[PDB]
Amino acid sequence: AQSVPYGVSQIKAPALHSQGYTGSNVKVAVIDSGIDSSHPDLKVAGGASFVPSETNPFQDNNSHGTHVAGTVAALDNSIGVLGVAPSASLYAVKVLGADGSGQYSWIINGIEWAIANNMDVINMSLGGPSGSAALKAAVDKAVASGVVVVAAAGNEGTSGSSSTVGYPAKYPSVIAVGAVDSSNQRASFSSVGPELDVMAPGVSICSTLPGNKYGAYSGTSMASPHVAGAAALILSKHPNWTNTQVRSSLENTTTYLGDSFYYGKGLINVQAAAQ
Ligand SMILES: [Ca+2]
Ligand SMILES: [Ca+2]
Repeated sequence: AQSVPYGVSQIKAPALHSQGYTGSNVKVAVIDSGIDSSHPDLKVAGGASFVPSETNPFQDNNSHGTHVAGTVAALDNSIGVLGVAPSASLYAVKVLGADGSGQYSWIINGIEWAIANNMDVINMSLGGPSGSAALKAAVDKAVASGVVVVAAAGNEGTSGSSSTVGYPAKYPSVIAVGAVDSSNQRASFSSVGPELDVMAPGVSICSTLPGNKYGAYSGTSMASPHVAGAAALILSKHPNWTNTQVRSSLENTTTYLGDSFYYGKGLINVQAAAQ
């Protein structure tokens, strides 16, 4: 009784899955509130915690990190859900606490950890209204090192004529991901701005929750892991590809939805991006 969430089908991942491309050996770091490693539908390979109060990265006191991890790599088996890249080595980088909040030094420390342990893909379903020199330096350093960095655009909606995309998604080096529903329409809470790159399903997204549960969440945080998992599926087919050609492939083969200020280049199509 394994259910494939609409989001995985929408981005066309199951087409790569049937060819033998499931993201094997690609290392994906889920910089978030930790991942519940005791979940029978998740296989966490490693990680580290930078939350001074929550030293176990494999204990998710919020539920956010486990949900995001499931969209990325919920195992292909007989139970629960199926991720975008079922065979990726999942890394729990806990930078957010039980309350869902985290300080920048902790997040930046986690980004540094991912660079030094050679994460092929960094996923940041988090953000804030302000950036620092150090947050820009960490994300640019990861990209200069060959890491594909993906982050949620934010859940700020519209604000007149300006950008509501948060950081680190706002930085030119990070792929900013917005949210669409099942019918390909922008979700009202999705952040907008010239920084938006791609869209992925982020409305009523079913994924793994701590304590052998499954539940649906809505937000750009749920959109981001579809792209991070799509980058892993593309790297499993094309391991020689640099982070730049992966991002270039993902942005240039999207399905066009309205204006770029609201939809970026459009909905990702991992089947077309993987060639
Ligand atoms: Ca499963
Ligand atoms: Ca960006």
